[PDB]
Amino acid sequence: MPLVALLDGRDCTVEMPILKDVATVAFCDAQSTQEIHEKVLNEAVGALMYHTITLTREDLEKFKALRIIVRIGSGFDNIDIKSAGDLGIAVCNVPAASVEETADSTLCHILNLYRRATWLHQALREGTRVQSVEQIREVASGAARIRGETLGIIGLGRVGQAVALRAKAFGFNVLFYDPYLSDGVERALGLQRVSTLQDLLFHSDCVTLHCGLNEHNHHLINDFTVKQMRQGAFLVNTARGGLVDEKALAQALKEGRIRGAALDVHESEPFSFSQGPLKDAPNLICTPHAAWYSEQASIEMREEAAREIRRAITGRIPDSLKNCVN
Ligand SMILES: NC(=O)c1ccc[n+]([C@@H]2O[C@H](COP(=O)([O-])OP(=O)(O)OC[C@H]3O[C@@H](n4cnc5c(N)ncnc54)[C@H](O)[C@@H]3O)[C@@H](O)[C@H]2O)c1
Repeated sequence: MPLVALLDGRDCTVEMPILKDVATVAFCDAQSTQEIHEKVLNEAVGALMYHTITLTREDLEKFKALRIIVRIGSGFDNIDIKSAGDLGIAVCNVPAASVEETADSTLCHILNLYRRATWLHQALREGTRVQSVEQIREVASGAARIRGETLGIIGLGRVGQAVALRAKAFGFNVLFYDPYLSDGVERALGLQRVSTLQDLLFHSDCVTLHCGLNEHNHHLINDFTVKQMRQGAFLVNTARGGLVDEKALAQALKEGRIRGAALDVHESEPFSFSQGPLKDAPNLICTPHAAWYSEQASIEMREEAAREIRRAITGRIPDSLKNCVN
C-alpha cells in the first residue's frame, strides 16, 4: 500500500481505523526535516502534519513520491504551498474543527485582561493579603468596565466572526478590518467595518488578531503600527506569531503604551518566559498555542485529515479533495 507519514507527531491512533486498508502509516515525531528518516522522503505518498514543523521549498524537494500534505489544523503558513504546487504536491487543511474553541479562548484572554482574573489569582498565589476595600481596589487596579469599549477585530473570517458575536453580548462595540472581504458582509452581521488598519487601531480599546499569516502581513503589528494604537490599549493574539513584532510589543508594554497583552502564539515557539524579546515584559499573559484544543476538536480534525488523505489516495488529486488550498 502507499506510505503516509505523520511528520511532527507520534500518535496515529485516531487515524488508523480510517486508513487501515488504504495506506501504511508511520510517524517521524520530527521537529525538523533532518529528523525525517530516508524511507519517508523516498516513498511517502502522503503526509500529515501539525503546526510545529516548517516545510520550505528545499524541504519539499527532498520528498520523491509525495503527492499530498494535509495540515491537521487550519493554518498552513508553515508550508510553502506555492512551491508545493510547483512540485505537484497538493496541500489541504481542516478549517472547521477548532473555530469555537479558538473564539472561546480568545474571549477568555480578552476577559482576563479586562477582569484580571489570572493576575488576581497569581497575586493570591504569592501571598498577597486583600482584607480591605482599599486593598481590593489596589490589587485589582486596572480591572475595567467592558460596556462601551471598542473591540477591533483584524480579520473577520471564521474565528473573527465567532469572536464578534460573543463580544457583542458583553456590550463591546465591535469594529473589524478585513481588506479581502466583499462589501456588505458587515451589514448581515450588524458590525461596523473600517477601511484601513490605521483606522481600526486608532478607534479600538482592545485589538484582536484573527487573520491568516500571509506574504503581506508579516509583522502587521510593528513599531510603526503600534504607535497608531490607543494609549493603554489591550492586544490579543490567537492567530499567528509573526504577525506581531515582539520587540515593538515588549517596549510598548514596558512604556505602558499597551496596558496588557494576551498571546497564545509567538514568533518563536515553543514559548518561554525566560527567552526572547518578551523576556521581562510587564502585563503579559501567554498560553502554549492551545487555543485550538478540546478533546472533541482534536479527534474531529484528526479524523477529517485522515479522510482527506484517504480521498487523495483512492480518488483523484485535486478533484476528490474537499479542503485543498492549492
Ligand atoms: N492559535 C490557535 O490555536 C489557532 C487555531 C485556529 C486558527 N488560528 C489562526 O487564526 C486565524 C484565523 O483563522 P479562521 O479564523 O480559521 O481563518 P480564516 O481563513 O477563515 O479567516 C482569516 C481572515 O483573515 C483575513 N485577513 C487576511 N489577511 C488580513 C490582513 N492583513 N488584515 C485583515 N484581515 C486579513 C482573511 O481575508 C480572512 O477573512 C488564522 O491565522 C489561523 O491560523 C489559530
